[PDB]
Amino acid sequence: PVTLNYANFPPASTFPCIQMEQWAHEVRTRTRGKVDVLTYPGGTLLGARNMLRGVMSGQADIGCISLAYHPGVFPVMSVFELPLGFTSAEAASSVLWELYSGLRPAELERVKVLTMFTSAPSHFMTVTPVRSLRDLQGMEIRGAGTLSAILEKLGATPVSMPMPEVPEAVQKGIIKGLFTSLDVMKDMNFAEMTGHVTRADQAVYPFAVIMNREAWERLSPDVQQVLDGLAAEHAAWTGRYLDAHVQDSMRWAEEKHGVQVHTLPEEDIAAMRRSVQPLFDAWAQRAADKGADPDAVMRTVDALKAQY
Ligand SMILES: N[C@H](Cc1c[nH]c2ccccc12)C(=O)O
Repeated sequence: PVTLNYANFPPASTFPCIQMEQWAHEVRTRTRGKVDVLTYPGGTLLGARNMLRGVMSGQADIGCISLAYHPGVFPVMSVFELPLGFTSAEAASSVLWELYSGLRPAELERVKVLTMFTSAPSHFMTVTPVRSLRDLQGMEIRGAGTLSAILEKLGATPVSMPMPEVPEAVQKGIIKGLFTSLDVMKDMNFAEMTGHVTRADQAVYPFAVIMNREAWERLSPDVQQVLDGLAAEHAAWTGRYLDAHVQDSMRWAEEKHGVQVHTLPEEDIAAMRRSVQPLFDAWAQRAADKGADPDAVMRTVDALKAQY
């Protein structure tokens, strides 16, 4: 029997810890107890910042990284931080995994990728009402990676930071809101601090579950087939779980914390998407500079959406 330590950064109630426990449960069952997983939520073994270098060094066998936290490190997979028009985490998670499977880009070659998934589409959660793009001008809003670049294009003032830091940051006025999926309203009780939600339907945050290469290779071939066997299935399961939970989280925020929901005029939606168009070209150029083929990646994303 082997035991793998699985490091995670956010609290146990958030969906990246929920999916980790479900994955562990499937591993235990399909390997008939030949593999066990000891999980460490809340940064008790590795936090957001040292997660990648701590999995690669062996301080943890398995870890969960939010790709948007590591700008310039993932030139190919960061395409998934651009607005690709996904409305569900299930479809996004599934396409992300299939894209990774077919490309196996070199940026992730020093680790073994066990599975991937994404958040749901991002929205604005603010302390003060955002009813139009004008209200957003100058406003300090939390994002990370390309979601920050989207905020800047909209005229907001992006402040980049990992999730576990955001509550204190809101609570003390350093930021006026955040740009992400609405599950955090409940799971991290942002419904108490940010009383306003504005629909944006924007890019998702992509994640990878990563494993130390040596640890992966000391596993028997049949255990390895079980874990690879779980990859696509779990990507879909996570997105599915998250799409339902967003609905629950939001019903709970509205009818037990008075959260007000807003929607942008049709001309603001139009203008906002024109503003962000140039992020696709800046993404392609950064990718091309690091040796990847942005044309094939975009071709592949297109084909996989036409199919999920
Ligand atoms: N805000 C993004 C993605 C995200 C959405 N929900 C959670 C919950 C816990 C951690 C991250 C996220 C991010 O910071 O990665």
